[PDB]
Amino acid sequence: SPKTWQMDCTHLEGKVIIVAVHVASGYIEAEVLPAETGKETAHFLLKLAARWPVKHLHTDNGDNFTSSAVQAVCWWAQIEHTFGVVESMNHQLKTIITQIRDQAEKIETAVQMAVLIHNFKRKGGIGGYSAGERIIDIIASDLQTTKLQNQISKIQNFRVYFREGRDQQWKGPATLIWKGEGAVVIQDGQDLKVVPRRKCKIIKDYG
Amino acid sequence: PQSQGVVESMNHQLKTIITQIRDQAEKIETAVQMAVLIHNFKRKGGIGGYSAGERIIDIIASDLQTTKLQNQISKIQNFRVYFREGRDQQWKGPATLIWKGEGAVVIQDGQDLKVVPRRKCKIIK
Amino acid sequence: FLDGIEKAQEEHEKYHNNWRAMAEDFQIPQVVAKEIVAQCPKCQSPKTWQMDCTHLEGKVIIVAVHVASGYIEAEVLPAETGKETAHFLLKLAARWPVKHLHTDNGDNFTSSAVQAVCWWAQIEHTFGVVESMNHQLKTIITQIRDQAEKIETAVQMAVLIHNFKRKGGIGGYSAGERIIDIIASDLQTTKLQNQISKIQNFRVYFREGRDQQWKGPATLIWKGEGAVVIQDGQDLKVVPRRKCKIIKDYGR
Amino acid sequence: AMHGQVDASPKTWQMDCTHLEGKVIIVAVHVASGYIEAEVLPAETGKE
Amino acid sequence: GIEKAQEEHEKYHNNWRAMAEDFQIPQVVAKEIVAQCPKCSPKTWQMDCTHLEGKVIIVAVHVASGYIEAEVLPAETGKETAHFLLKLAARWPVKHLHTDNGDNFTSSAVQAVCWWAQIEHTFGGVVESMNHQLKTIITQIRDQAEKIETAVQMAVLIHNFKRKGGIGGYSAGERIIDIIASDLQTTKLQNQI
Amino acid sequence: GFLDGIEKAQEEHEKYHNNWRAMAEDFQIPQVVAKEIVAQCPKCQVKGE
Amino acid sequence: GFLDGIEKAQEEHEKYHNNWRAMAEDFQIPQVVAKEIVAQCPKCQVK
DNA sequence: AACTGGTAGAGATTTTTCTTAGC
DNA sequence: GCTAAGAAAAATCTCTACCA
DNA sequence: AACTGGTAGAGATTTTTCTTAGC
DNA sequence: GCTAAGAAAAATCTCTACCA
Ligand SMILES: [Zn+2]
Ligand SMILES: [Zn+2]
Ligand SMILES: [Zn+2]
Ligand SMILES: [Zn+2]
Repeated sequence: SPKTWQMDCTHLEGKVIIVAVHVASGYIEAEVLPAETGKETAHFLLKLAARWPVKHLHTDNGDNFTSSAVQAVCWWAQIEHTFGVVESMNHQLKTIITQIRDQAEKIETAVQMAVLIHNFKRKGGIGGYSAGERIIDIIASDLQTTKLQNQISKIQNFRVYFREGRDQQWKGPATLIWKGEGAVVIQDGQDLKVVPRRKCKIIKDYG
Repeated sequence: PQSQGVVESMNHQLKTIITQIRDQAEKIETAVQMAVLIHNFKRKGGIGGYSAGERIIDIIASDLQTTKLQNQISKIQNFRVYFREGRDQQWKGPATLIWKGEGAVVIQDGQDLKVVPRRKCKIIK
Repeated sequence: FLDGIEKAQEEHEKYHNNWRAMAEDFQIPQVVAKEIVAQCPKCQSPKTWQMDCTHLEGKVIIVAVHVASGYIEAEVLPAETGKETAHFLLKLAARWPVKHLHTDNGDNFTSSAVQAVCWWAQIEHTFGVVESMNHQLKTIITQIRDQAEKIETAVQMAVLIHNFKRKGGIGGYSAGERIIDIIASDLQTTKLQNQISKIQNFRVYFREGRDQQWKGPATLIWKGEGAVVIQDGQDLKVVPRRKCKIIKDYGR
Repeated sequence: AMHGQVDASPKTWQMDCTHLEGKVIIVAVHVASGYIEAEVLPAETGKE
Repeated sequence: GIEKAQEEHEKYHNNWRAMAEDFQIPQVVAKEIVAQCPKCSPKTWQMDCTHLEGKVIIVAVHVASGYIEAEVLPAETGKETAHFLLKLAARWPVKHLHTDNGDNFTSSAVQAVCWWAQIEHTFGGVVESMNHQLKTIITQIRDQAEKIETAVQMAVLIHNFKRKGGIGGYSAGERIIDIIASDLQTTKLQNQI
Repeated sequence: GFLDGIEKAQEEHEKYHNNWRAMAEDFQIPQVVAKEIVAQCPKCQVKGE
Repeated sequence: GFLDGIEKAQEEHEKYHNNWRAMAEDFQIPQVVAKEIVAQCPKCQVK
């Protein structure tokens, strides 16, 4: 599924970190929470819903994941929330945090640098792609499918006034099918035909 | 002179408008520009009930929009079609399927568009 | 149908969309979508041009720029009197639809000839982008100066390169495609507004189910082949044609 | 006894020159819509 | 194609990106064509800061698609601007940063983050339109939430995925995803061939 | 109504000399009134039958 | 033309408040403009 | 071997819309 | 309450002069 | 209140006429 | 012996230039 996200939380250095993972490509967005209440959890979920298209969410039966603020944000953003990979991503994130700890003063700088390293600097898999290339390719393919299915009718919503052989009157508004370089395919009275380019006028005809 | 018949007909229309609004200007150049304005935006009727300016705007905008739409459609296509036509029952190479209709299909071969009935074609995914 | 209308109402209550997106997504006709947009209390220029005069190599150039897309029409004047400025304004009003002119407080812009041209063409003249377009046009003129003999040839070639060759913006379009798309959108809006008023000059008596009485006069929105969309009590609903009587309304 | 059919491509223009009151008018027409531009020339040379 | 590009640049002096798109030439030849004239980017982000109800709102806009990303700052110092730039570099690939001649963007911490993230930092009519549109959306949906932070985030969501306007009829997120995907496939095919 | 439309169409035909379809579509007056406005002009009426 | 008829019908309905068919048969205007003249009156009603 | 008549208006004839008498 | 005769109003078809 | 366009030819499409194979 | 496919030959319809 190209639009399913999972969430989890953990502890590090006395803080509380929350990690959200796009499952189909392994995309990690993590933030540092100053508290474990439902307000900042729903705020992080709202920022995730505003940055990336989230259509299906999967969480655990926690105390801050069961909140009226989280229910209000999921209702406002039209998210299907279900209760029930992320542990392996948390293990990878903690190992990268311990790898580049010696360059960060605070904790949040090391957390965001570990997120950047895991997202763009660990090329693995089969094809040799990172995680950002995988999530961009997956969402682009799904959007290309849906927009193709709409754009067929969107290009068939035009009108063509054509001219036939040895008749000096412009015919009625037949429907356009495809506009080539030197030929135009129209449909007129459930009859498909091909007219040259110099014998057609293509209008949208607002009226 | 019948080869460029459109511009001679427009000469006749422009001269009639110039004779209609001659008494509102001093020189002839002002009357020419006012006749151009009167012909362009104050006379409706024709193909779609438009004037001249609305029709040229609609034509160029529809051309640009249909080129962008068919590029974005045709860049993600599939379903190649092998078809059989001609006076002899031969087989031609890879052609692109454009539209699958109830009765015939539209194929593109060698940058040429053709309409082939569904009895003489087979689609390979 | 009715499910699509209720989904469009909930979507516009949540996100405050436009009417084109709802008419494309929810598969409702555009008059109903524009009605839903116009009934929102929280949801309530393509014909403006700017003029300028400049000097270059002993000549006087006049530039008229369409503001909403950046479209430059330039010409070379023999002098800087009011009559040639009025003649250039008349040519610009003859080729493109002009309804609002923005100028500065020059002398030749304040004349009886320009006033008579604006009165005959019905243009609102306002005395106060253009400097940036003049900088870009003069850099292009100094870029391709050597390929022309006179100055007017370089001026017209710079206008052509600025209009149809330099591409930028969000989608990467030139200036001519932007002005043509903007004017086409305005034309679509005016045609749909005329259809909206001509349909909304009616009245509908509707009869509810399991009742043999006619209800109050609801306003017609869209008259279909089997369904009829009416507005009543600040609410939209769909009633079939067998329970409706469409009468003319003289309610000016 | 037959007639032809001129080109009607969406980017084709036709041009001509005519006389009126001793002046020389020049007319250019966009064919597929009927769009007229016109000017007045001082002479009928090639530079104008 | 190369002769067509040389004739087109000799006639109208086009830039190398439009010639590489319209004539299907790899970018190094077009760069050398533009560099050999005597008379003569999908990863560029523009940054700005504004004020609203006493708060400081920082706004980063992706230019070639019109994508927005906004945040509420508690102060106008340099460390918070460097932290927001670090989060922006950790979320999306940033190669060219455009800013104004300001005080917070010209700081040692922000320059250290720019050095660590390898971003070209440059100082110099789109961002004003984006800020004005964000202000109109904020004034539209102000009464649906209490604080200004929730209103800012809901305005970012509405501007990103609920405004299907323009010529193509595309929102901002679909445009930036398609642009970066097509640029990645172009660089992959150019590195292969 | 359209009575001010009729007066404005009379002044606009007095200045610009439109045909009847342009006035009937711009000012939303019925076509018989626009045809009569065109028919009451002496600068017009140049055609056979 | 009947444009002066439309002006005289406006004056006559402003004085005497005639109905639409009476003005259409007297001043010889079409029935749509006479019905609109009766429709624009706030005191009258077309019936 | 690669070129070409078209535009707008006046009446006549057919079709749609609106008001009202009869059952 | 419902149907249909009848008249007005809008949509469509055929035919001609003028531009060179 | 008593006046007005017509003639002949080139192709395209439909109809009639003639010869011959099949049962 | 009779019928019908098929091709040639004659009859009919539509459209244009020129005369002032
Ligand atoms: Zn709204
Ligand atoms: Zn150059
Ligand atoms: Zn007139
Ligand atoms: Zn009254």
